[PDB]
Amino acid sequence: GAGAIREQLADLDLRTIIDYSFAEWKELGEEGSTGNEWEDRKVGRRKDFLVRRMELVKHFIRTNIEPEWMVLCLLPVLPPELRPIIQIDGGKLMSSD
Amino acid sequence: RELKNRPPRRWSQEWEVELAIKIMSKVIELGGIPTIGDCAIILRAAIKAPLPSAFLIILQTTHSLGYRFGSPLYDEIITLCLDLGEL
Amino acid sequence: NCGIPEVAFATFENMEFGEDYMKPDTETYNWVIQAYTRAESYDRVQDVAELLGLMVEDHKRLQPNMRTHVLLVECFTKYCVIREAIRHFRALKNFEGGTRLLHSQGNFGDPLSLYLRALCREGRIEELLDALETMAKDNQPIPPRAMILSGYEVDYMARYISEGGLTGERKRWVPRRGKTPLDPDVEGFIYSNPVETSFKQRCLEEWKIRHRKLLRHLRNEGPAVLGANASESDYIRVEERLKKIIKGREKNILKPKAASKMVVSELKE
Amino acid sequence: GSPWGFLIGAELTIAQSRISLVNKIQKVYRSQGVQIHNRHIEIIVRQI
Amino acid sequence: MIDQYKHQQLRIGSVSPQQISAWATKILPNGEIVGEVTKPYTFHYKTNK
Amino acid sequence: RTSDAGYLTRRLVEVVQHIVVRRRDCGTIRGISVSPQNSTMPERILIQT
Repeated sequence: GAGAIREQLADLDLRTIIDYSFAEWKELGEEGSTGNEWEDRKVGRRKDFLVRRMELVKHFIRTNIEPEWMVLCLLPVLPPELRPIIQIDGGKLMSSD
Repeated sequence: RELKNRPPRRWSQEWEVELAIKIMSKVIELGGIPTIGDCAIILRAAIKAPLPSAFLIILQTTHSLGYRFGSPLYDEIITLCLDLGEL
Repeated sequence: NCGIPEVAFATFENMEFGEDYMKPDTETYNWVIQAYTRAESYDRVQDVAELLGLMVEDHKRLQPNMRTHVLLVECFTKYCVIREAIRHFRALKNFEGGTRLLHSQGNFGDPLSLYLRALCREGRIEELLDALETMAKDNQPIPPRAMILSGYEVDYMARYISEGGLTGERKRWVPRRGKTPLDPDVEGFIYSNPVETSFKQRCLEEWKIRHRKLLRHLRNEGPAVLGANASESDYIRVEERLKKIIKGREKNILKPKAASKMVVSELKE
Repeated sequence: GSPWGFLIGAELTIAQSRISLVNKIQKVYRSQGVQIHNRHIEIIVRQI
Repeated sequence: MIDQYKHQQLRIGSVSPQQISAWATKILPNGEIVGEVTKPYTFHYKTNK
Repeated sequence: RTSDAGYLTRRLVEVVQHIVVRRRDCGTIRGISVSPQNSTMPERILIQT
Protein backbone atom coordinates (compact mmCIF):
# COMPACT_ATOMS: atom_id res chain seq x y z
CA GLY A 1 0.00 0.00 0.00
CA ALA A 2 0.89 3.66 0.35
CA GLY A 3 2.66 3.06 3.68
CA ALA A 4 5.80 1.67 2.06
CA ILE A 5 5.79 4.52 -0.47
CA ARG A 6 5.54 7.13 2.30
CA GLU A 7 8.27 5.45 4.37
CA GLN A 8 10.52 5.36 1.30
CA LEU A 9 9.75 9.06 0.82
CA ALA A 10 10.91 9.54 4.43
CA ASP A 11 14.13 7.55 3.94
CA LEU A 12 16.35 8.63 1.03
CA ASP A 13 18.72 11.53 1.67
CA LEU A 14 18.36 14.44 -0.74
CA ARG A 15 22.06 15.36 -0.85
CA THR A 16 23.09 11.80 -1.70
CA ILE A 17 20.44 11.81 -4.44
CA ILE A 18 21.92 15.02 -5.86
CA ASP A 19 25.43 13.56 -5.81
CA TYR A 20 24.35 10.29 -7.43
CA SER A 21 22.32 12.01 -10.15
CA PHE A 22 25.22 14.35 -10.89
CA ALA A 23 27.48 11.30 -11.21
CA GLU A 24 24.97 9.65 -13.55
CA TRP A 25 24.76 12.83 -15.63
CA LYS A 26 28.56 12.94 -15.89
CA GLU A 27 28.63 9.27 -16.91
CA LEU A 28 25.96 9.79 -19.58
CA GLY A 29 27.62 12.93 -20.93
CA GLU A 30 30.92 11.14 -21.57
CA GLU A 31 29.40 8.62 -24.02
CA GLY A 32 29.50 9.37 -27.74
CA SER A 33 26.85 7.00 -29.17
CA THR A 34 25.09 8.82 -32.08
CA GLY A 35 24.95 5.54 -34.01
CA ASN A 36 21.44 4.18 -33.48
CA GLU A 37 18.12 6.04 -33.45
CA TRP A 38 17.03 4.16 -30.33
CA GLU A 39 20.40 5.02 -28.79
CA ASP A 40 19.97 8.57 -30.12
CA ARG A 41 16.74 9.12 -28.19
CA LYS A 42 17.45 6.92 -25.14
CA VAL A 43 20.14 9.15 -23.63
CA GLY A 44 18.09 12.35 -23.90
CA ARG A 45 15.10 11.15 -21.88
CA ARG A 46 17.33 9.78 -19.12
CA LYS A 47 19.34 13.00 -18.98
CA ASP A 48 16.14 15.05 -18.73
CA PHE A 49 14.95 12.69 -15.98
CA LEU A 50 18.17 13.29 -14.05
CA VAL A 51 17.98 17.06 -14.55
CA ARG A 52 14.41 17.33 -13.27
CA ARG A 53 15.35 14.99 -10.42
CA MET A 54 18.11 17.27 -9.16
CA GLU A 55 15.87 20.29 -9.76
CA LEU A 56 13.12 18.84 -7.55
CA VAL A 57 15.59 17.61 -4.93
CA LYS A 58 17.37 20.98 -4.69
CA HIS A 59 14.00 22.72 -4.39
CA PHE A 60 13.11 20.33 -1.57
CA ILE A 61 16.42 20.90 0.23
CA ARG A 62 16.08 24.68 0.68
CA THR A 63 12.34 24.88 1.45
CA ASN A 64 10.02 24.46 4.43
CA ILE A 65 8.19 21.55 2.74
CA GLU A 66 8.80 17.87 3.53
CA PRO A 67 8.37 15.14 0.88
CA GLU A 68 6.34 12.90 3.21
CA TRP A 69 3.45 15.37 2.87
CA MET A 70 2.68 14.27 -0.70
CA VAL A 71 1.43 10.99 0.81
CA LEU A 72 -1.17 12.57 3.06
CA CYS A 73 -2.64 10.89 6.14
CA LEU A 74 -5.21 13.43 7.40
CA LEU A 75 -7.97 14.72 5.13
CA PRO A 76 -9.33 18.25 5.58
CA VAL A 77 -13.06 18.76 5.09
CA LEU A 78 -14.62 21.81 3.47
CA PRO A 79 -16.73 24.07 5.74
CA PRO A 80 -20.43 23.13 5.89
CA GLU A 81 -22.03 26.42 4.85
CA LEU A 82 -20.05 26.52 1.59
CA ARG A 83 -21.59 23.12 0.72
CA PRO A 84 -25.12 23.59 2.07
CA ILE A 85 -28.31 21.59 1.65
CA ILE A 86 -31.05 23.86 0.33
CA GLN A 87 -34.15 23.94 2.54
CA ILE A 88 -37.26 24.20 0.34
CA ASP A 89 -40.88 24.35 1.46
CA GLY A 90 -42.50 20.95 1.85
CA GLY A 91 -39.24 19.22 2.82
CA LYS A 92 -37.40 19.32 -0.52
CA LEU A 93 -33.62 19.20 -0.14
CA MET A 94 -31.05 20.26 -2.74
CA SER A 95 -27.87 18.87 -1.19
CA SER A 96 -24.32 18.92 -2.56
CA ASP A 97 -22.52 16.00 -4.19
CA ARG B 1 45.93 34.93 -18.78
CA GLU B 2 48.99 32.70 -19.18
CA LEU B 3 47.27 30.05 -17.03
CA LYS B 4 44.94 29.15 -19.93
CA ASN B 5 47.60 27.03 -21.69
CA ARG B 6 50.53 26.21 -19.37
CA PRO B 7 50.94 22.56 -18.39
CA PRO B 8 51.55 22.69 -14.62
CA ARG B 9 52.98 19.18 -14.20
CA ARG B 10 52.24 15.45 -14.11
CA TRP B 11 52.02 13.47 -10.88
CA SER B 12 55.00 14.40 -8.70
CA GLN B 13 55.15 14.13 -4.90
CA GLU B 14 57.91 16.44 -3.66
CA TRP B 15 56.13 19.51 -2.24
CA GLU B 16 52.94 17.78 -1.10
CA VAL B 17 55.25 15.55 0.93
CA GLU B 18 56.86 18.78 2.15
CA LEU B 19 53.40 20.25 2.83
CA ALA B 20 53.32 18.76 6.34
CA ILE B 21 56.32 20.87 7.34
CA LYS B 22 55.01 23.62 5.05
CA ILE B 23 51.60 23.82 6.73
CA MET B 24 53.39 23.56 10.08
CA SER B 25 55.25 26.73 9.11
CA LYS B 26 52.19 28.39 7.56
CA VAL B 27 50.03 27.69 10.65
CA ILE B 28 52.47 28.08 13.56
CA GLU B 29 53.40 31.48 12.23
CA LEU B 30 50.23 32.16 14.27
CA GLY B 31 48.07 30.28 16.76
CA GLY B 32 47.46 26.77 15.43
CA ILE B 33 48.92 23.27 15.80
CA PRO B 34 48.85 20.60 13.04
CA THR B 35 47.39 17.59 14.85
CA ILE B 36 44.65 14.91 14.54
CA GLY B 37 43.88 15.44 10.85
CA ASP B 38 47.40 16.75 10.29
CA CYS B 39 49.20 14.34 12.65
CA ALA B 40 47.26 11.09 12.22
CA ILE B 41 47.37 11.90 8.50
CA ILE B 42 51.18 12.05 8.63
CA LEU B 43 51.43 8.30 9.26
CA ARG B 44 49.59 7.76 5.96
CA ALA B 45 51.45 10.64 4.26
CA ALA B 46 54.90 9.63 5.55
CA ILE B 47 55.72 6.95 2.95
CA LYS B 48 55.83 8.99 -0.26
CA ALA B 49 59.49 9.42 -1.27
CA PRO B 50 62.92 8.26 0.03
CA LEU B 51 63.34 11.59 1.84
CA PRO B 52 63.26 11.45 5.67
CA SER B 53 62.42 15.16 5.94
CA ALA B 54 58.97 16.24 7.18
CA PHE B 55 58.73 12.87 8.96
CA LEU B 56 61.49 12.75 11.59
CA ILE B 57 60.64 16.36 12.50
CA ILE B 58 56.96 15.70 13.29
CA LEU B 59 57.99 14.50 16.77
CA GLN B 60 59.33 17.90 17.83
CA THR B 61 56.14 18.93 19.64
CA THR B 62 54.38 15.84 20.96
CA HIS B 63 54.11 12.82 18.66
CA SER B 64 57.33 10.77 19.08
CA LEU B 65 55.30 7.73 17.96
CA GLY B 66 54.65 7.69 14.22
CA TYR B 67 52.87 4.46 13.34
CA ARG B 68 53.98 2.82 16.62
CA PHE B 69 57.42 1.75 15.40
CA GLY B 70 60.09 3.60 13.46
CA SER B 71 61.54 1.16 10.97
CA PRO B 72 62.16 3.64 8.07
CA LEU B 73 65.65 5.05 7.42
CA TYR B 74 66.66 1.45 7.91
CA ASP B 75 64.71 0.43 4.85
CA GLU B 76 66.04 2.48 1.93
CA ILE B 77 69.12 1.68 -0.19
CA ILE B 78 69.07 5.03 -1.88
CA THR B 79 71.73 6.60 0.32
CA LEU B 80 72.50 5.00 3.67
CA CYS B 81 70.94 6.32 6.88
CA LEU B 82 72.20 9.92 6.97
CA ASP B 83 72.80 9.92 10.74
CA LEU B 84 69.19 9.97 11.90
CA GLY B 85 70.12 9.82 15.60
CA GLU B 86 66.76 10.87 17.02
CA LEU B 87 68.08 10.65 20.61
CA ASN C 1 20.68 42.97 6.82
CA CYS C 2 16.97 42.18 6.84
CA GLY C 3 16.82 38.54 5.69
CA ILE C 4 14.46 39.18 2.77
CA PRO C 5 16.55 39.77 -0.38
CA GLU C 6 13.91 41.52 -2.50
CA VAL C 7 13.68 44.58 -0.26
CA ALA C 8 17.12 45.85 -1.22
CA PHE C 9 16.74 44.90 -4.89
CA ALA C 10 13.68 47.14 -5.17
CA THR C 11 15.87 49.99 -3.93
CA PHE C 12 18.58 49.03 -6.43
CA GLU C 13 16.15 49.03 -9.36
CA ASN C 14 15.12 52.54 -8.28
CA MET C 15 18.74 53.60 -8.93
CA GLU C 16 19.81 51.52 -11.94
CA PHE C 17 16.96 52.95 -14.04
CA GLY C 18 17.08 56.29 -12.21
CA GLU C 19 18.41 59.71 -13.12
CA ASP C 20 22.01 60.89 -13.51
CA TYR C 21 22.79 61.66 -9.87
CA MET C 22 21.03 58.62 -8.36
CA LYS C 23 22.97 56.12 -10.47
CA PRO C 24 24.32 53.09 -8.58
CA ASP C 25 27.79 53.34 -7.05
CA THR C 26 30.41 50.71 -6.32
CA GLU C 27 29.22 50.64 -2.70
CA THR C 28 25.62 50.13 -3.84
CA TYR C 29 26.49 46.94 -5.72
CA ASN C 30 28.25 45.61 -2.61
CA TRP C 31 25.10 46.00 -0.50
CA VAL C 32 22.80 44.28 -3.01
CA ILE C 33 25.37 41.52 -3.56
CA GLN C 34 25.59 41.03 0.21
CA ALA C 35 21.80 41.00 0.61
CA TYR C 36 21.46 38.13 -1.89
CA THR C 37 24.29 35.84 -0.74
CA ARG C 38 23.00 35.35 2.83
CA ALA C 39 19.34 34.59 2.16
CA GLU C 40 17.71 32.00 4.41
CA SER C 41 15.93 30.08 1.63
CA TYR C 42 15.55 29.52 -2.12
CA ASP C 43 18.24 29.50 -4.80
CA ARG C 44 20.01 32.85 -5.10
CA VAL C 45 23.09 32.22 -7.28
CA GLN C 46 21.48 33.30 -10.57
CA ASP C 47 20.57 36.75 -9.23
CA VAL C 48 24.20 37.26 -8.21
CA ALA C 49 25.14 36.48 -11.82
CA GLU C 50 22.91 39.32 -13.05
CA LEU C 51 24.45 41.83 -10.65
CA LEU C 52 27.98 40.93 -11.73
CA GLY C 53 26.92 41.19 -15.37
CA LEU C 54 25.39 44.63 -14.87
CA MET C 55 28.51 45.71 -12.97
CA VAL C 56 30.70 44.34 -15.76
CA GLU C 57 28.79 46.19 -18.49
CA ASP C 58 28.87 49.51 -16.59
CA HIS C 59 32.62 49.48 -16.04
CA LYS C 60 34.07 52.79 -17.28
CA ARG C 61 32.39 54.43 -14.27
CA LEU C 62 32.37 51.56 -11.73
CA GLN C 63 35.45 49.68 -10.54
CA PRO C 64 35.47 46.78 -8.06
CA ASN C 65 36.88 47.12 -4.56
CA MET C 66 38.00 44.80 -1.75
CA ARG C 67 34.51 43.98 -0.46
CA THR C 68 33.17 43.09 -3.92
CA HIS C 69 35.76 40.33 -4.31
CA VAL C 70 35.24 39.27 -0.68
CA LEU C 71 31.48 38.84 -1.07
CA LEU C 72 31.86 37.15 -4.47
CA VAL C 73 34.33 34.69 -2.94
CA GLU C 74 31.83 33.93 -0.17
CA CYS C 75 28.79 33.70 -2.46
CA PHE C 76 30.49 31.56 -5.10
CA THR C 77 31.87 29.17 -2.45
CA LYS C 78 28.65 28.51 -0.51
CA TYR C 79 27.09 27.07 -3.61
CA CYS C 80 29.59 24.93 -5.44
CA VAL C 81 30.84 27.39 -8.04
CA ILE C 82 34.35 26.88 -6.81
CA ARG C 83 36.03 27.60 -10.09
CA GLU C 84 34.25 30.96 -10.09
CA ALA C 85 35.69 31.55 -6.73
CA ILE C 86 39.29 30.68 -7.23
CA ARG C 87 39.28 33.20 -9.98
CA HIS C 88 37.94 35.92 -7.81
CA PHE C 89 40.12 34.92 -4.89
CA ARG C 90 43.07 35.92 -6.93
CA ALA C 91 41.85 39.43 -7.18
CA LEU C 92 41.45 39.61 -3.45
CA LYS C 93 45.02 38.40 -3.22
CA ASN C 94 46.26 41.76 -4.37
CA PHE C 95 44.49 43.74 -1.69
CA GLU C 96 46.23 44.76 1.48
CA GLY C 97 43.30 43.67 3.65
CA GLY C 98 43.99 40.03 2.84
CA THR C 99 41.55 37.34 3.89
CA ARG C 100 41.08 38.89 7.35
CA LEU C 101 38.09 40.88 6.10
CA LEU C 102 36.96 37.87 4.06
CA HIS C 103 37.17 35.83 7.26
CA SER C 104 35.68 38.81 9.18
CA GLN C 105 34.77 37.36 12.59
CA GLY C 106 33.61 33.79 13.18
CA ASN C 107 30.07 34.79 12.19
CA PHE C 108 28.32 34.60 8.79
CA GLY C 109 29.42 30.97 8.53
CA ASP C 110 33.14 31.86 8.62
CA PRO C 111 33.66 32.27 4.84
CA LEU C 112 37.44 31.81 5.09
CA SER C 113 36.80 28.35 6.54
CA LEU C 114 34.59 27.63 3.52
CA TYR C 115 37.28 28.55 0.99
CA LEU C 116 39.93 26.45 2.73
CA ARG C 117 37.65 23.46 3.33
CA ALA C 118 35.92 23.50 -0.06
CA LEU C 119 39.22 23.71 -1.94
CA CYS C 120 40.43 20.53 -0.24
CA ARG C 121 37.29 18.41 -0.66
CA GLU C 122 36.99 19.15 -4.40
CA GLY C 123 40.54 18.55 -5.62
CA ARG C 124 42.08 22.02 -5.84
CA ILE C 125 45.15 21.61 -3.63
CA GLU C 126 47.89 23.71 -5.28
CA GLU C 127 45.79 26.86 -4.82
CA LEU C 128 45.10 25.73 -1.25
CA LEU C 129 48.82 26.22 -0.65
CA ASP C 130 48.50 29.59 -2.39
CA ALA C 131 45.70 30.42 0.04
CA LEU C 132 47.83 29.39 3.02
CA GLU C 133 50.68 31.66 1.93
CA THR C 134 48.22 34.55 1.66
CA MET C 135 46.92 34.16 5.23
CA ALA C 136 50.50 34.07 6.53
CA LYS C 137 51.09 37.57 5.14
CA ASP C 138 48.72 39.51 7.42
CA ASN C 139 45.84 37.32 8.63
CA GLN C 140 45.48 35.60 11.99
CA PRO C 141 45.70 31.78 11.90
CA ILE C 142 43.63 29.18 10.08
CA PRO C 143 40.26 29.09 11.91
CA PRO C 144 39.82 26.12 14.26
CA ARG C 145 36.45 25.50 12.62
CA ALA C 146 38.35 25.09 9.34
CA MET C 147 40.27 22.19 10.98
CA ILE C 148 37.76 19.37 11.51
CA LEU C 149 38.00 15.88 10.03
CA SER C 150 36.70 12.37 10.67
CA GLY C 151 49.13 0.84 14.91
CA TYR C 152 47.50 3.29 17.29
CA GLU C 153 43.81 2.97 18.12
CA VAL C 154 41.94 5.28 15.75
CA ASP C 155 39.13 4.72 18.26
CA TYR C 156 41.34 6.46 20.76
CA MET C 157 39.96 6.16 24.35
CA ALA C 158 41.88 9.40 24.90
CA ARG C 159 39.80 11.91 22.92
CA TYR C 160 36.53 10.68 24.50
CA ILE C 161 37.34 12.61 27.70
CA SER C 162 37.36 15.92 25.81
CA GLU C 163 34.24 16.04 23.59
CA GLY C 164 31.28 14.85 25.69
CA GLY C 165 31.34 11.06 25.81
CA LEU C 166 33.01 11.37 29.20
CA THR C 167 32.23 11.87 32.89
CA GLY C 168 30.09 14.82 31.80
CA GLU C 169 26.67 13.46 30.86
CA ARG C 170 26.38 15.97 27.98
CA LYS C 171 27.45 13.45 25.34
CA ARG C 172 28.12 15.95 22.56
CA TRP C 173 30.01 13.37 20.48
CA VAL C 174 28.38 12.93 17.10
CA PRO C 175 25.59 10.37 16.65
CA ARG C 176 24.62 9.09 13.19
CA ARG C 177 21.45 8.64 11.11
CA GLY C 178 19.22 11.21 12.78
CA LYS C 179 16.84 11.71 9.80
CA THR C 180 15.21 15.18 9.42
CA PRO C 181 16.22 17.81 6.79
CA LEU C 182 19.47 18.37 8.71
CA ASP C 183 23.11 17.42 8.16
CA PRO C 184 24.47 14.28 9.86
CA ASP C 185 28.01 15.15 8.76
CA VAL C 186 29.68 18.44 9.67
CA GLU C 187 30.63 19.77 6.17
CA GLY C 188 32.63 22.58 7.69
CA PHE C 189 30.44 23.41 10.67
CA ILE C 190 26.81 23.58 9.43
CA TYR C 191 27.00 25.87 6.41
CA SER C 192 27.32 25.54 2.61
CA ASN C 193 23.73 24.38 1.99
CA PRO C 194 24.82 21.94 -0.75
CA VAL C 195 26.62 18.71 0.14
CA GLU C 196 30.39 18.39 0.38
CA THR C 197 31.94 16.42 -2.47
CA SER C 198 34.55 13.77 -1.70
CA PHE C 199 38.15 14.30 -2.73
CA LYS C 200 39.58 10.77 -2.78
CA GLN C 201 42.22 10.93 -0.04
CA ARG C 202 43.88 13.85 -1.86
CA CYS C 203 44.42 11.32 -4.70
CA LEU C 204 43.13 10.85 -8.23
CA GLU C 205 41.02 13.87 -9.22
CA GLU C 206 41.72 17.24 -10.94
CA TRP C 207 45.02 15.88 -12.30
CA LYS C 208 43.36 13.36 -14.59
CA ILE C 209 40.51 15.88 -14.79
CA ARG C 210 42.83 18.75 -15.71
CA HIS C 211 44.20 16.55 -18.51
CA ARG C 212 40.86 16.90 -20.31
CA LYS C 213 42.07 20.37 -21.33
CA LEU C 214 44.95 18.68 -23.17
CA LEU C 215 42.47 16.18 -24.63
CA ARG C 216 39.97 18.95 -25.42
CA HIS C 217 42.25 20.44 -28.08
CA LEU C 218 42.97 17.12 -29.79
CA ARG C 219 39.30 16.05 -29.85
CA ASN C 220 38.34 19.46 -31.30
CA GLU C 221 38.81 20.23 -35.00
CA GLY C 222 38.45 24.01 -35.36
CA PRO C 223 40.66 25.07 -32.37
CA ALA C 224 43.64 23.20 -33.88
CA VAL C 225 45.33 24.40 -37.07
CA LEU C 226 48.66 22.49 -36.91
CA GLY C 227 50.12 22.51 -40.46
CA ALA C 228 49.55 20.35 -43.53
CA ASN C 229 51.10 17.01 -42.40
CA ALA C 230 48.71 14.07 -43.06
CA SER C 231 45.61 16.14 -43.85
CA GLU C 232 43.54 16.23 -40.60
CA SER C 233 44.44 12.92 -38.97
CA ASP C 234 47.85 13.49 -37.35
CA TYR C 235 46.62 15.04 -34.09
CA ILE C 236 43.37 13.03 -34.12
CA ARG C 237 45.28 9.76 -33.66
CA VAL C 238 47.02 11.29 -30.64
CA GLU C 239 43.61 11.85 -29.05
CA GLU C 240 42.59 8.27 -29.82
CA ARG C 241 45.49 6.79 -27.84
CA LEU C 242 45.37 9.42 -25.08
CA LYS C 243 41.79 8.47 -24.18
CA LYS C 244 42.73 4.88 -23.26
CA ILE C 245 44.98 5.70 -20.29
CA ILE C 246 48.68 5.72 -21.24
CA LYS C 247 50.61 3.37 -23.55
CA GLY C 248 54.11 4.80 -24.06
CA ARG C 249 54.38 6.80 -27.30
CA GLU C 250 56.60 9.70 -26.21
CA LYS C 251 57.54 10.48 -29.83
CA ASN C 252 57.49 14.29 -29.83
CA ILE C 253 55.37 17.38 -29.14
CA LEU C 254 52.87 16.91 -31.95
CA LYS C 255 50.21 19.30 -30.61
CA PRO C 256 52.17 22.52 -29.92
CA LYS C 257 49.05 24.69 -30.05
CA ALA C 258 47.48 27.67 -28.28
CA ALA C 259 44.00 28.06 -26.78
CA SER C 260 41.93 30.45 -28.91
CA LYS C 261 44.25 33.44 -28.35
CA MET C 262 41.31 35.42 -26.87
CA VAL C 263 40.99 37.13 -30.26
CA VAL C 264 37.87 38.55 -31.91
CA SER C 265 38.51 39.39 -35.57
CA GLU C 266 35.50 41.05 -37.21
CA LEU C 267 35.52 40.19 -40.91
CA LYS C 268 36.88 36.65 -41.37
CA GLU C 269 39.96 34.43 -41.07
CA GLY D 1 35.21 31.90 -29.54
CA SER D 2 32.45 30.17 -27.64
CA PRO D 3 31.48 32.94 -25.13
CA TRP D 4 31.40 35.69 -27.78
CA GLY D 5 30.09 33.39 -30.46
CA PHE D 6 26.72 32.39 -29.18
CA LEU D 7 25.99 35.77 -27.62
CA ILE D 8 26.32 36.97 -31.21
CA GLY D 9 24.29 34.05 -32.57
CA ALA D 10 21.38 34.29 -30.14
CA GLU D 11 21.16 38.05 -30.56
CA LEU D 12 21.11 37.64 -34.36
CA THR D 13 18.47 34.89 -34.18
CA ILE D 14 16.20 36.95 -31.93
CA ALA D 15 16.60 39.99 -34.19
CA GLN D 16 15.76 38.04 -37.34
CA SER D 17 12.78 36.36 -35.67
CA ARG D 18 11.41 39.73 -34.56
CA ILE D 19 11.85 41.29 -38.01
CA SER D 20 10.16 38.33 -39.71
CA LEU D 21 7.29 38.06 -37.23
CA VAL D 22 6.38 41.76 -37.26
CA ASN D 23 6.05 41.82 -41.05
CA LYS D 24 4.24 38.47 -41.16
CA ILE D 25 1.67 39.67 -38.62
CA GLN D 26 1.21 43.07 -40.26
CA LYS D 27 0.77 41.67 -43.78
CA VAL D 28 -2.46 39.85 -42.90
CA TYR D 29 -4.01 43.04 -41.52
CA ARG D 30 -2.71 45.25 -44.35
CA SER D 31 -4.19 42.83 -46.90
CA GLN D 32 -7.66 43.40 -45.39
CA GLY D 33 -7.58 47.18 -44.94
CA VAL D 34 -6.90 47.14 -41.19
CA GLN D 35 -4.70 49.87 -39.69
CA ILE D 36 -2.89 49.31 -36.38
CA HIS D 37 0.35 50.95 -35.31
CA ASN D 38 3.43 48.76 -34.95
CA ARG D 39 3.62 49.41 -31.19
CA HIS D 40 0.90 46.89 -30.38
CA ILE D 41 2.49 44.26 -32.63
CA GLU D 42 5.98 44.83 -31.23
CA ILE D 43 4.85 44.66 -27.59
CA ILE D 44 3.54 41.13 -28.15
CA VAL D 45 6.42 40.11 -30.43
CA ARG D 46 8.98 41.07 -27.78
CA GLN D 47 7.27 38.78 -25.27
CA ILE D 48 7.18 36.03 -27.91
CA MET E 1 12.75 60.02 -6.54
CA ILE E 2 12.22 57.15 -4.12
CA ASP E 3 9.17 55.20 -5.24
CA GLN E 4 6.39 54.02 -2.95
CA TYR E 5 7.67 50.53 -2.11
CA LYS E 6 4.95 47.91 -1.66
CA HIS E 7 6.04 44.35 -0.89
CA GLN E 8 3.22 41.79 -0.97
CA GLN E 9 3.44 38.02 -1.03
CA LEU E 10 1.46 34.86 -1.76
CA ARG E 11 2.93 31.47 -0.89
CA ILE E 12 1.52 28.00 -1.58
CA GLY E 13 2.59 24.55 -0.46
CA SER E 14 1.54 21.17 0.84
CA VAL E 15 0.45 21.14 4.47
CA SER E 16 1.76 19.01 7.27
CA PRO E 17 -0.76 16.85 9.15
CA GLN E 18 -0.01 18.93 12.25
CA GLN E 19 -1.06 22.00 10.27
CA ILE E 20 -4.44 20.43 9.44
CA SER E 21 -4.89 19.35 13.06
CA ALA E 22 -4.20 22.89 14.26
CA TRP E 23 -6.57 24.17 11.57
CA ALA E 24 -9.52 22.02 12.59
CA THR E 25 -9.19 20.56 16.09
CA LYS E 26 -10.97 22.64 18.74
CA ILE E 27 -10.36 21.68 22.38
CA LEU E 28 -13.21 22.27 24.82
CA PRO E 29 -12.47 23.33 28.42
CA ASN E 30 -13.29 19.78 29.56
CA GLY E 31 -10.24 18.56 27.62
CA GLU E 32 -12.01 16.82 24.74
CA ILE E 33 -10.77 17.46 21.20
CA VAL E 34 -13.27 15.55 19.03
CA GLY E 35 -12.24 16.96 15.66
CA GLU E 36 -12.17 13.58 13.91
CA VAL E 37 -15.75 13.67 12.55
CA THR E 38 -16.22 9.95 13.13
CA LYS E 39 -19.67 9.36 11.77
CA PRO E 40 -21.03 10.22 8.29
CA TYR E 41 -24.18 11.79 9.75
CA THR E 42 -25.13 14.42 7.18
CA PHE E 43 -28.54 15.39 8.57
CA HIS E 44 -30.93 13.77 11.00
CA TYR E 45 -33.60 11.57 9.47
CA LYS E 46 -35.70 13.47 11.98
CA THR E 47 -35.92 17.22 11.94
CA ASN E 48 -33.40 18.44 9.44
CA LYS E 49 -30.81 19.01 12.12
CA ARG F 1 -16.03 33.67 -36.70
CA THR F 2 -16.94 35.80 -33.67
CA SER F 3 -16.08 33.09 -31.12
CA ASP F 4 -12.57 32.55 -32.50
CA ALA F 5 -11.99 36.31 -32.48
CA GLY F 6 -13.12 36.41 -28.86
CA TYR F 7 -10.80 33.54 -27.96
CA LEU F 8 -7.82 35.26 -29.59
CA THR F 9 -8.50 38.41 -27.55
CA ARG F 10 -8.26 36.38 -24.34
CA ARG F 11 -4.85 35.00 -25.31
CA LEU F 12 -3.51 38.30 -26.66
CA VAL F 13 -4.17 40.06 -23.35
CA GLU F 14 -2.80 37.15 -21.29
CA VAL F 15 0.73 37.49 -22.68
CA VAL F 16 0.85 41.23 -21.99
CA GLN F 17 -1.03 42.22 -18.85
CA HIS F 18 1.91 43.02 -16.57
CA ILE F 19 3.44 45.41 -19.13
CA VAL F 20 3.06 48.88 -17.60
CA VAL F 21 4.97 52.09 -18.25
CA ARG F 22 6.89 52.27 -14.97
CA ARG F 23 9.64 54.81 -15.68
CA ARG F 24 11.05 57.48 -17.97
CA ASP F 25 14.26 56.93 -19.98
CA CYS F 26 15.78 53.58 -19.00
CA GLY F 27 19.21 54.55 -20.32
CA THR F 28 19.54 52.63 -23.58
CA ILE F 29 21.61 53.55 -26.63
CA ARG F 30 20.66 50.70 -28.99
CA GLY F 31 18.06 51.97 -31.44
CA ILE F 32 16.40 50.22 -34.36
CA SER F 33 17.44 52.11 -37.49
CA VAL F 34 15.27 52.27 -40.60
CA SER F 35 16.20 53.23 -44.17
CA PRO F 36 13.44 55.23 -45.91
CA GLN F 37 15.41 55.77 -49.13
CA ASN F 38 15.58 52.05 -49.93
CA SER F 39 12.37 52.73 -51.91
CA THR F 40 10.98 49.46 -50.54
CA MET F 41 8.28 50.69 -48.16
CA PRO F 42 5.51 52.81 -49.72
CA GLU F 43 4.97 56.24 -48.22
CA ARG F 44 1.96 55.00 -46.28
CA ILE F 45 3.50 52.09 -44.32
CA LEU F 46 6.77 53.95 -43.84
CA ILE F 47 4.91 56.98 -42.48
CA GLN F 48 2.79 54.95 -40.05
CA THR F 49 5.94 53.28 -38.66
